[PDB]
Amino acid sequence: DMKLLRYYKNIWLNNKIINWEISNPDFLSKYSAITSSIFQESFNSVQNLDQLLTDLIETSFTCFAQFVSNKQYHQANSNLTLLERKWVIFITKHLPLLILENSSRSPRVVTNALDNIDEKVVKAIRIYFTEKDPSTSLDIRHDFIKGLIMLNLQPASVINNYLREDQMIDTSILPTRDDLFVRNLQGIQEVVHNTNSFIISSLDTLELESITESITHDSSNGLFQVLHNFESVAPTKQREIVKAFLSIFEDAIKELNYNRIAKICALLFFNFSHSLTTILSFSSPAALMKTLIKFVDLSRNGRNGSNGNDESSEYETINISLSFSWAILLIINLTQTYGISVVDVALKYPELSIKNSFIINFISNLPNVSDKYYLEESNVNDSDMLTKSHNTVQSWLCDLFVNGSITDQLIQNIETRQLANLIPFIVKQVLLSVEIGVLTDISSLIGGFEYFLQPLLLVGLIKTFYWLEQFLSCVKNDTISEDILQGIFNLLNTLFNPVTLNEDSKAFHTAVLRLNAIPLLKVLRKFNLEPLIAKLVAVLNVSPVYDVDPRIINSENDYSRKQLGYGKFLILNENPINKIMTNQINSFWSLHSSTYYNLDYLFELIELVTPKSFLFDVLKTLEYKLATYGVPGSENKRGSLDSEHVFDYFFYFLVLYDVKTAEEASQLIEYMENNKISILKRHSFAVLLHERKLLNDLALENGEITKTENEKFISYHDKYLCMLKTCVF
Amino acid sequence: MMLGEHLMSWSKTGIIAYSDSQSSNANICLTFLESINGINWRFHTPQKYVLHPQLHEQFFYNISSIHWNNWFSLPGDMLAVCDELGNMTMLITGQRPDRATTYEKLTMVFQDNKIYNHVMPLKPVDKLKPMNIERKQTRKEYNTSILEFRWLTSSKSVIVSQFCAFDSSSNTYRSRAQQVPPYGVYHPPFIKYACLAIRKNGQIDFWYQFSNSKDHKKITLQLLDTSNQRFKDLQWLEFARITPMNDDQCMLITTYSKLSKNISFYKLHVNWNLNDPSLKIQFILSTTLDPTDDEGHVLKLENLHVVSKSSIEKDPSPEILVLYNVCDTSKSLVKRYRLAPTQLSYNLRRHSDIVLDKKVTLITSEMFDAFVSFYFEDGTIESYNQNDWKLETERLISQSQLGKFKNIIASPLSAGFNYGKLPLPPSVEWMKVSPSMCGVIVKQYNKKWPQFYAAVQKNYADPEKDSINATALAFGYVKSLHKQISAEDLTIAAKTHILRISFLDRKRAKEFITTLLKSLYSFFNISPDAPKEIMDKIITSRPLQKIMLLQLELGSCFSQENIEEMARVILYLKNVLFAFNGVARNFHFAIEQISNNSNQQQNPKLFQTIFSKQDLIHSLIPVAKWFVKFITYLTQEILILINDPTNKEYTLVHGIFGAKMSRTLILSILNEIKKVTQIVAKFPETSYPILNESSTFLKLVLSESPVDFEKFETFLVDVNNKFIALCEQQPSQEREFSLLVKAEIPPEYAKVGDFL
Repeated sequence: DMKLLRYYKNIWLNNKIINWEISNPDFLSKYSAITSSIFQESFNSVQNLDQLLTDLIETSFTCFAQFVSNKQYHQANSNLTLLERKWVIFITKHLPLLILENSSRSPRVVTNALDNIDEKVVKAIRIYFTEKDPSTSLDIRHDFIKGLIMLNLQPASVINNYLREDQMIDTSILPTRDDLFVRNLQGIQEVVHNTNSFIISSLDTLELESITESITHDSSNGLFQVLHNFESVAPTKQREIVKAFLSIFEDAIKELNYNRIAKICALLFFNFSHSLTTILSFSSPAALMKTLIKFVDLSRNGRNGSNGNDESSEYETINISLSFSWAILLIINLTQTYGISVVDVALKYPELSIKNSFIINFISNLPNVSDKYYLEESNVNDSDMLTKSHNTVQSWLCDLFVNGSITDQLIQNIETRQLANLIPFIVKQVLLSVEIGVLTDISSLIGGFEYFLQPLLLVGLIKTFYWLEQFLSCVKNDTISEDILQGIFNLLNTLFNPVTLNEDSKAFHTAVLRLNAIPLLKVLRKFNLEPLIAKLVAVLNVSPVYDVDPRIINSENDYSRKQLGYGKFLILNENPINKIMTNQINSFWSLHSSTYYNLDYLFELIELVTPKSFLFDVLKTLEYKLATYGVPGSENKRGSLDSEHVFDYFFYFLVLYDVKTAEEASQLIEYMENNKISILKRHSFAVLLHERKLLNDLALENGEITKTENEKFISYHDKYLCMLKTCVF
Repeated sequence: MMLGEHLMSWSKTGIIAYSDSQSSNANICLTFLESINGINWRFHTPQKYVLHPQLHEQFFYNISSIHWNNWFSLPGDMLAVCDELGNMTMLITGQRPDRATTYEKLTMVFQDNKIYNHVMPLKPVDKLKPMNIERKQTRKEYNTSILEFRWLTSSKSVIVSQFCAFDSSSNTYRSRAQQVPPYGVYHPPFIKYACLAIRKNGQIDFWYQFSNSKDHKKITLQLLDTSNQRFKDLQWLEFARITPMNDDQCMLITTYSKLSKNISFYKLHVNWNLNDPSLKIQFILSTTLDPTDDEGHVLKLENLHVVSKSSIEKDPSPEILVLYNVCDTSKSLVKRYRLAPTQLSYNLRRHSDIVLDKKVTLITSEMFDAFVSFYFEDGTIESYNQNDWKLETERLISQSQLGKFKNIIASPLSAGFNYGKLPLPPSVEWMKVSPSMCGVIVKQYNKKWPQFYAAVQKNYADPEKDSINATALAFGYVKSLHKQISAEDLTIAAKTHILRISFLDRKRAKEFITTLLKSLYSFFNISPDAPKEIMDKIITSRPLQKIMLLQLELGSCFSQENIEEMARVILYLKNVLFAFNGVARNFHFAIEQISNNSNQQQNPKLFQTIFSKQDLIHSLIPVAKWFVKFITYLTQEILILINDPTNKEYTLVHGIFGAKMSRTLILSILNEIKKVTQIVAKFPETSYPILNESSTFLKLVLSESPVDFEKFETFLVDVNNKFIALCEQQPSQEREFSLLVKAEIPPEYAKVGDFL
């Protein structure tokens, strides 16, 4: 009963932390109703607020303990750290606020909560830190108490209670006020009394050149200092800062202010000191996606009311081009590393035109470019546009490779969407021609590729880098002479190492090289070679990269006698898929091993084996273990109630992998009782169970299946519904 | 869940080897079709066997896939089965270490775990003693789990037919056969055989055997030839379909790795030239799948089946049929892609999209037929041709009749013979359409025996469609013989339609047989109205062993009818032909061996040679008794028919004499009989008088026959001359068919019947 409660609560917290639902004001209500939902019988106990906060404290600490103490059994390079940073952010940011506006400011309850923990967590944390590395080794408990001090929750005499008996902390040194302090140009810590005004004032005077070249922290801009010093922000103030961006960003879309839109996207993309991760920790990524995709979709109507007959048009067109081009880079970074799908948001919001959405089909075909150039895709049945489609290709090739200048007429007559596909087409044709031997002059091309770096033509580089590895992978296996190979690097180095960069293109060029750097580095090392890796490692070191082996980035001289793994999930012959899933069967059945409570290592494992084979190889294999060994935890093989709770562990886990939000549960109950519902959950178990339920019922009318077999299958189905309806999601 | 696409395999010789998952003592089963009482059919008794990795000297594992070597022009007897653990067990049938055996007895070649040679003849489980073997279930998908198995053909060429058209000028159907040169990868003659298997981890295997040795060799590689073993053991391929391409020694290993969520393409190269073949691999291309349709409905990849396309078709690029299902909608979309090189002034070019109204649960590609089968949920099957993706069962309705070539028919399915209400896939363990598409094999959970469903036609009351149907079934066998298929499935389907015809009008059904078998001769460019030179070629032809067998089964229900009797006597005369002339050639060579081997009489080899010379002639005596007993039956009917010429039940006597080659065939038998007796008289046995009994008995049985052979010899000779002058009197080609098959004389030639 207690074990059931703790398992259910740990998996519930893990799922809710993954699902970005911390910002939901229903967190405490669901956490309180967990106890009543788990026990079918009525449990009418008045749980006081201190009890709720204490339960949250030990639940979070034990969950983090298991999360960090299950990592040694993983592969040493099966690196997934998004959830680790997510735990850190939650425990250091939200729980202090949960106490701040949920607690009664009782110092005793905090002492009881942090004194009731086992020493196993402390021993494991210290052992892991020592193995990774006396040097200052602070734990997550110190950061928890420090945040409470800034909120006036506890006096400065409380931190000394939990400190080691030999080392104290000076009370005066610890910050005690929640006011923003920034180092000015003269070194005085200035008080930022107003947050929104500070952002807009700095944003207006912000320079796009100061993004990546300003390695030093002594920058005159206050806002840029905050990004590199993001780890020390006050607990309550960062919520205001995150909310400040949202209100400012939504207003910029309404007013069509192109200057501030492009600058904002540059800060968020690079993710200095885990700046972008905290953003998704607060504001739901769905709402952020909706406004962001509205701009990229509704921008079509904005080009029919502007006439290029003013000297500010070239300023505006560059401002328009960069505002649109940067907004694309924000989506790709979110989709690739942060695990968000563009298709899902369109289904949830009916106001998005799926069939007429250019963004939706662009991302899914990002690494692949069409061999033919089409001005419009929905009207391929017409030939009038195809006549001038070839005209555009020859017009741009002659002007950029022979004339050496870009006429203003070409830019005005073409849209950004055609440019996003025109640039990959031309570079592919030139690069392919060079490789075969059609093009033999390099020097004219080196200057030619310089024109792709102008602010007007910046959006055309997004698809250029993705195609490179597919181009390079064939090159790696194919036999290419060094004379051609050194030429390929010469043409490539022009895009990689420009001689000069404009004040609006230097940060953009680094940003695009950061999206698809990792697979490029692996292919390049398989072979003027060093500068490309040197440039690639330089742009990889500007900010941390998630789920990457640090040995790969700095493998210049380190030789640890262990082969590098470039992927999130890695498998060897010594530890094949059999051993891990046999250890999963030992955990799916007897809850052995230590790979559980790790949805990083399990969700990817499910996909690699597919939900069908994952469920098929465990459901029917359970009987063999059950028929011989028996139900663990009971010394008597009497009754099926003991085995009933064991089945609840397996079915409750599958529910969370299917249901992700609150209102979604109320709609899946109607799916079972019988269009838009199953669209979002193509790979869910619920679809697989329901599609077989209706199909075998059809055979029941025709009588090709025994009645006993049909009764067995519905037993699994009704159990899934029964827990779905009795538990609130 | 996906069905068992490779759980069962119909061997080209009729053996149905399928996986067994219910018996606790066996994992494989063997059976075949047999006739109950000449009319009905039943499957043979299941011959159960047990396969475990330790047959070389104990728990056995489940069977993953069964692949008969029926590909291309291979003999189709060497069965190699791959278990769930990844061990490839090769079983050879029809051969024993010491002698030759029938097709229902198995034998091992080698076992893989390292590979070693161990020849051992397997025995059935039921006959074997109770052994200590339990069904251990390998519920783990190992690195060595073979995804797709493919066989390697030899350098031999295969000749098949593509289609037939109705020649309205002659009001007859015409077919053209085109030779198919080998394409893809073929193993040289000096290698006994070769095979390829792709494992789920990406590791590849290449088993081969040298024709001059018994030891087996294995060469293994891995697809992802990276410098790190971290990614070597990561390629968990969901689908790995190997389609040979027209490129020399190349196989397109179309794989879909969910790790990178892209349909990666590969190319495999092998250099045959006794050195071991060298294996090479080269990455080519990778693409991403489309998320949505045109109207805004998302898609999910259900299956990735690429068709094995030869160079015959207009665009030889293989069709990558990525199936998608629109969720909560009965529609199912099948997007088609083709791989083509990138041209200057590779890539995947999208041709079109095809929408199907029902969800698909299984896809099986037909062999040597170019037919993709869509096993929908409701049991209906819609086989789309590879050429145009036009439905075969509805092609006639939508065919543009006007043109030079009309009524293009490729299979009996084009006529309209649609399968009935098949059992629902949830209850079905596995399905497989029969090779001729005439019926479907269904294995049921509660049925201990395989079932069978045949094709039915709703408009059986319309008499005008008999002309098309007979021609459609005529071409069904034409492809089967060229592919050396038994085509027992097609025989059952033809009889059921004939039976329904005979229930209403018995007269109509008889004409259906005559028209049906006539089209076979036209299709194969063999003419029973040709001059006598071609007639000698007909007797030695294999098809008469099968085309005559057709009426042996299609005419069984007709009691007291001479349609089957006429075919059997000619067929048995062929067996009679193999008796005398089969040994007349053998006996002739024995004459020369006597003279040249007369210089060593005391050697221990001549004594056995001498004994065998006079023993062989002894075994011919029982055959000669039936030879004399046969000619008396026809002579007896002569006396009976004279008194009552109006008896229709004794019309078989007319056809026997009417057959043109039979009169010559018996004359040839009488000729060699005279030659043998003359040679025996010229060269009698003198060393051992006791051995002369067999030679003397041969002379006695001929002289003591109740009817003199010389008088009977002139009987058939005179019939030939009279039946030739009648052809010049009036030209007719149906009389040649009538005297050979119908065993009757047309009413327009009633005067000819009185002469006999």
